[PDB]
Amino acid sequence: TSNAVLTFIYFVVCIIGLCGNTLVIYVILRYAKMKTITNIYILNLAIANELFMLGLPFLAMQVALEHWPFGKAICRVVMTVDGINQFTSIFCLTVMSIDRYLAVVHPIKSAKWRRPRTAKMITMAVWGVSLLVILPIMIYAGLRSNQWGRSSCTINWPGESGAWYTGFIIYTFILGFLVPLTIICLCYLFIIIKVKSASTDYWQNWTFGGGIVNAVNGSGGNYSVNWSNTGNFVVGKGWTTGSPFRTINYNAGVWAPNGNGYLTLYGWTRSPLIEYYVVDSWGTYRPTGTYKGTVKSDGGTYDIYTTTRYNAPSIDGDDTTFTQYWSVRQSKRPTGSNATITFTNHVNAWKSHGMNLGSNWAYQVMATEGYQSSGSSNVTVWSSKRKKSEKKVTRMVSIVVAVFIFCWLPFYIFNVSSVSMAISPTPALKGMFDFVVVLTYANSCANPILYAFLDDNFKKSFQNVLCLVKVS
Amino acid sequence: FXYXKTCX
Repeated sequence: TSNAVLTFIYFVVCIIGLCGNTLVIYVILRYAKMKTITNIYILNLAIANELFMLGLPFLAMQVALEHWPFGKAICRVVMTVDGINQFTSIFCLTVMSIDRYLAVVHPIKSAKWRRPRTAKMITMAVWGVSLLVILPIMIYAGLRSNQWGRSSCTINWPGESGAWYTGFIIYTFILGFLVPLTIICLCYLFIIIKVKSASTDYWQNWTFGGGIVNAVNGSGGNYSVNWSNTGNFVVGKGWTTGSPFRTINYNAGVWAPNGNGYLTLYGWTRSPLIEYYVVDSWGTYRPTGTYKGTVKSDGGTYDIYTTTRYNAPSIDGDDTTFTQYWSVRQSKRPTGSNATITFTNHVNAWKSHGMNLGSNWAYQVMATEGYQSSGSSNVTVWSSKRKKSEKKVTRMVSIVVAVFIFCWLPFYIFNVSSVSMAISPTPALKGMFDFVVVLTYANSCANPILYAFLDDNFKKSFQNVLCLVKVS
Repeated sequence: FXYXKTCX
């Protein structure tokens, strides 16, 4: 019997998801360490899955007896519990990713928002809207019995049988799959962008003229220069597309000019064509220009200057004319440890002086720039260094999202085809429905197994609890 | 379709 196989599968899924999701609800409530923001969202996934793995034995016995014998009260609780598992589950996963977005993309502007009282308040809102969403299931859960006396537990819609069917699946498809995945996946888009634009991606090594310029392209944002020159050179690492909100970080392990050299951030806009500098250290010559004012940023104090370069080479060609905005520190910045340039502060300052930058952002790099000199410099460059702790958690949610999509999409795909349908179901199609549904039920015993493979903290808690051996 | 998330 395909019932025999199906009943067996139901039952092993249930056994495994009960162990899996009880352990997960345990370790989070039993350890202080395990109570975290992501974990608070995770507990509710496990609660919903647990609630559901409890109803499964009844559904298993329906398949094995081809008959619902438990009564109308237990049917209502199983349908509510099966519905909870379809909507509360992913509604927990959407809130989980929005949380991931906010903590990577906007770590600064939503720290107050990311507190456990707000997680707990939010997670009582995840239930309220699930129960609102599954109200058709709750209200209309009941027994339908065929002419041969066998009752099946289902949702007896009030009208004609398929009338509410096409209505219902499209409701469920839109609430339980479309809208939440639309939300989820663009959360990870914007996260991919902030992760991808954090490190430097542009290497510049432009030696004009005579002398010696040995430029080294190291790992990450590292580079060094060794020069004793007679020309002009610019070496540095940065971003092919600059930003007026990027806060640039760097560390100049060596900044030893003998002669004319600048340590400086610099870049271009077009529309209008402007080259800009934020100079932090120099050699024997502090660059100036037409004085304009001062700005205080990142501990230190800079003068603002403008210059105009006539018939000079630019990113727009060999013979353009353009303005240059400068922020030159009034004294040489100490070197050797992590130093920040909060670029906005310079943009705002130039703006208040009527120096506006362009619409169209070209490159933006943290360069060593020498002018007929010698010297050495070693500089590492970056922007918004990621927290390794946070990386692994954002990786785990991404994969829990992945298995969910994998385990449920054949189901919504099977359900949406089935409205168009014109022929009565075939055994092959019937066996496909039961496989596709088993795929969804299996989803609620994966999450825990994944927590043990993708979270170290979950792995040791599981080992602590089941008295296993911790061997570094 | 079937009766609910099962075709027997």
